[PDB]
Amino acid sequence: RYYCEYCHSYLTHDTLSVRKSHLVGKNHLRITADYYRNKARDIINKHNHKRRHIGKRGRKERENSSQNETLKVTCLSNKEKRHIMHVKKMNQKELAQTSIDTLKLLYDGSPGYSKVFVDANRFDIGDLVKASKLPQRANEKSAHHSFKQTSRSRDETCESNPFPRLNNPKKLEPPKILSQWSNTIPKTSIFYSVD
Amino acid sequence: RPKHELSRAELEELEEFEFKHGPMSLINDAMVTRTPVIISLRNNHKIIARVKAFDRHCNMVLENVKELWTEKKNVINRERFISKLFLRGDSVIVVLKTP
Amino acid sequence: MSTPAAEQRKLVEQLMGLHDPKICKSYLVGECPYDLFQGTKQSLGKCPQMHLTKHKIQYEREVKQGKTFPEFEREYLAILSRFVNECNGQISVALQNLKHTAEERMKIQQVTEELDVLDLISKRKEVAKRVRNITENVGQSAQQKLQVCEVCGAYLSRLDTDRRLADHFLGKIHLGYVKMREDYDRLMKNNR
Amino acid sequence: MNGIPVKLLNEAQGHIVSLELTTGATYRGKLVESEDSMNVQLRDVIATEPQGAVTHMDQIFVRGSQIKFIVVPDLLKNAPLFKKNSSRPMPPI
Amino acid sequence: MKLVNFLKKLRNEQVTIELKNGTTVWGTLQSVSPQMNAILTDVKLTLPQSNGIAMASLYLTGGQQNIASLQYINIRGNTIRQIILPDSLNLDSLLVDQKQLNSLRRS
Amino acid sequence: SKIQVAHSSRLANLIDYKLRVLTQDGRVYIGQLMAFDKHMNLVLNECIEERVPKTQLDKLRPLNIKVEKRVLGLTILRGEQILSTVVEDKPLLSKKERLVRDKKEKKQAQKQTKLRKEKEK
RNA sequence: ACUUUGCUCGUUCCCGUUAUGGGAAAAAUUUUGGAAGGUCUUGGUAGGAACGGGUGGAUCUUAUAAUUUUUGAUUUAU
RNA sequence: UUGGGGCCCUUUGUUUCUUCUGCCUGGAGAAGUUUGACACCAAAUUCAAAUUGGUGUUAGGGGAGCUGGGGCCUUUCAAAA
RNA sequence: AUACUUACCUUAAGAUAUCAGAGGAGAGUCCUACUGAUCAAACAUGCGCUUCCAAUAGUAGAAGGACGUUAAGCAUUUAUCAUUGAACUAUAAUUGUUCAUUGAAGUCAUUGAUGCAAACUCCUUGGUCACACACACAUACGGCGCGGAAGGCGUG
RNA sequence: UGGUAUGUUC
Repeated sequence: RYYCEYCHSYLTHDTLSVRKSHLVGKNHLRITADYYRNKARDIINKHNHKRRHIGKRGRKERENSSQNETLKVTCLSNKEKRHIMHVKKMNQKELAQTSIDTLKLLYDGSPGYSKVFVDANRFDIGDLVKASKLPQRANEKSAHHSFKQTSRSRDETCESNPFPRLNNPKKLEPPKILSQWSNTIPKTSIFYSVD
Repeated sequence: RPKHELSRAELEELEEFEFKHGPMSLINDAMVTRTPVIISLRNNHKIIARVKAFDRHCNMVLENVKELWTEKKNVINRERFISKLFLRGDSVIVVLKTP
Repeated sequence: MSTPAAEQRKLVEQLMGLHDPKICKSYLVGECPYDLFQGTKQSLGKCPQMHLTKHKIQYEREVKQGKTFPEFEREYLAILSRFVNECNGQISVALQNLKHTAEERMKIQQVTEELDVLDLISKRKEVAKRVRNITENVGQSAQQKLQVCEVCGAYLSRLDTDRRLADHFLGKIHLGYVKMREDYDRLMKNNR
Repeated sequence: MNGIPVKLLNEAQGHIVSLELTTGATYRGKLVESEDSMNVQLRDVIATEPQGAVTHMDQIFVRGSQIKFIVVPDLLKNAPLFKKNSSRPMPPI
Repeated sequence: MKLVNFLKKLRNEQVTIELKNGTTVWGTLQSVSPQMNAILTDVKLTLPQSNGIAMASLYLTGGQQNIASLQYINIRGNTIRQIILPDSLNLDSLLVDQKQLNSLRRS
Repeated sequence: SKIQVAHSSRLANLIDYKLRVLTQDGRVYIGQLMAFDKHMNLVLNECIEERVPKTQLDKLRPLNIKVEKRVLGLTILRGEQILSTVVEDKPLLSKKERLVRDKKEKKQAQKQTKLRKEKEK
């Protein structure tokens, strides 16, 4: 007999063909991915604080510290700290999910763009891309998307697209700035830019 | 005959029958006639001792053990008298019985 | 078994004239139908005749250079013809069940009520009523939308994509039955 | 029957693991499909021989008795196989 | 007729164990698995007169400061070469083989 | 190391202890066990593998010994090529805190079974 | 050992009498076990008992002393 | 109830049982608590919103009542000198 | 979520501590809210028991490390073979010396590897606890405070 | 006498 600890589903006598097919089906994938995400979120979010050790402080430290100054404590209400911590959590997860993708879109017209950056004609890890296609045995998963594939083959040479400026490129993205410190940008530019 | 299809809980009788009338005739003769045997082991530890018990794994209890080995550098023989010993059948190369 | 040594001992004991009823002739020629449906839902149980690998190797060595036996081939042809007749009867029963499901009482009553109201401007109204009746018939047929497999006699689907169909064709039942159809067609081409 | 460690080895399928062999050669790659007998198959394999050199295999398959150990990723630190008092929701008859 | 049940009757016995690596282990027995995975406490272990692998295995167990004194050691079955029992114990009473006596009475 | 390992404990009782397990080579693995089996296959959390070099072995033969430590993290070690296991360091939380944690796990598991019985109805 | 007759010493009380006997308790006191009360300290306070399993997980035996751990090719020697 | 003095506030979401209001001229107020409630993750339904699958929490200290056990003292019964 | 099709499979067994005695069931076996003894588990409980628990009358320090710095620190050791050409020491598949054509793989590492040794900095842990800044001891030390962590022994 | 996974309609 076999029991899945993730899906909480039982099974018959332990056949490798059934157990292999169980770890491919979509319900086990959803339950396993959600369980790993929640356990990682719990071990990040668990603030294991140190146990405090307070000793009887010295006399001259008390005459020095109680005479210098008294600082002001800031504090906020419940909805304010809840909204601020929710914005900080979405900022932490969008920084953990993002990555710099300037070299992919900056060498887009390079003659070896179809041999390294296409990520399907790659030599060492291209067989891993060509192996598991997620073959979409549902007809709705193949009939949902109606856009182009734009699969760049390896055999694209330098004869195609000879002049990269006549074929309309994209203007590069500006360096993004922090929205909390966006009020200190120089409002006057150096040169006159139109449109 | 296959081992799994013989019977249930009667394999001990066949094991005793193989003990009485098989390759175990020398370990049986040494424990009933208290004769000393010489067991050569896989690390040159030759044991002269009397057999006290028999096991399926050839795990043997030995009494009045006189063991001897040889250090080769130069050539010396080092011996030791051990009263009680429980020897594993993994280490046993061979068992010789004297008449 | 729990140990692989007993499995290897079983393989040795089942691996080590020739015209005897104990030897399965359908397995002696090859691809016994009691072997191709061992553990599936269409299982016949257990073959009463014994199967052996040494006799199969001797038959392969004899059919390579020595000779051939037409009696075992005729017995395998008769067994394949009986199994093909049973599968054709099952496929005819499935086709009759599909025809009975397409001709149910309430479905034919609804179709007759739609066609009774189906009767330039009158031709356009009749074409719109015929299109509405065709849409109602498509909605009635889409409640099951189960076709009939032309070879193995199972159920298929038209709106289903080719990947799930290719997963359907790679089974023990379909591979065994296509092999039995190939053997039956080869024996009918050799006999006729 | 099987036990917790072989279930943990079957748990981390499709992840970057690192084996060490009994000879001293350390493999590292993505686990294709583990088995109950620990005869494990790896892909994008980088290998270090006991002599010291580093090479790269595409698709390796090592037998379970010639394995010193294997390193699973750290997110399997928290697994339901490690739970001691996990009850069982009504096994079938 | 496995003699591991003979060692299961040897709790709180102050024995020595020579391993296949060559280490002599002096300590009291606490428990032993039926697969002969024996646990010991109040242990000192010594590699006599060499094997550098055995010297590494002797030192890298904590508590060296070549007699190494350790509090608790579990020993696997296939690493046990031989075990020496104290001579004061009576082997005629501990090898009664009550399971073998019940098997003989069941015959 | 004044730990005073338990006098009548076995592998079910030694769980979550910082073991110092010895192998046939002497490649000592230090880490917390979290599971075992009949073949004594041990998973090891935050594990480190320490060895001694061949040049240090001459100094070790009859002081400071420079061991080579590599970090394995969470590994799973087989029971074939191991020799002996000891208990090196005690865990963080105590026996009473593990008892309260086990009671909380039992109450949470009973609540989960009540939730499965409520969802089944 | 029972039994009787008198002497002597003697725990406590009475009487013939403060020599000494007679009668009674055959006692005051020490220990163990059981019943009750008071005081000091600690844990628990919402589940528990019985039965039923083509129940789940652990432990033992045999398959299993033969290539997958656990019944050995890891003391590097001819 | 007020006032003074000493320490702590890392409780870093300013008590972390939860929700809401709210705080350093202060340390608070209201509600609820195991077939329930709270917070979060993932998704297709083309904002938000709603649905489904899971994860984690429901705490700490003191007091009245009941009960189990350990030690001392007192009363009574049975047995042995 | 209901209804249907398809792909795979449909189960190694026996038992739940041991010994002695009495009774019952047609030499052997089973049962006793049957009796004595040993052992195991759980919950309490005590042993002038065993080990540990970090200054604040200061700006420290105990344990484990740095996969940290000085540090390319100091002292040593290696960084391919074969055929031939112009000389050649020469028992080798010209090994040795200088230069080159060609032939098979060809770890990176020489700021590399091993040994030695000091200093600085930073991480995880604690009772950073209650009274006092005190004249005890050959039977060597009044272990006769509130606890916590690990363990031994004993009782119910 | 059943289980796991997948694809359509409400």
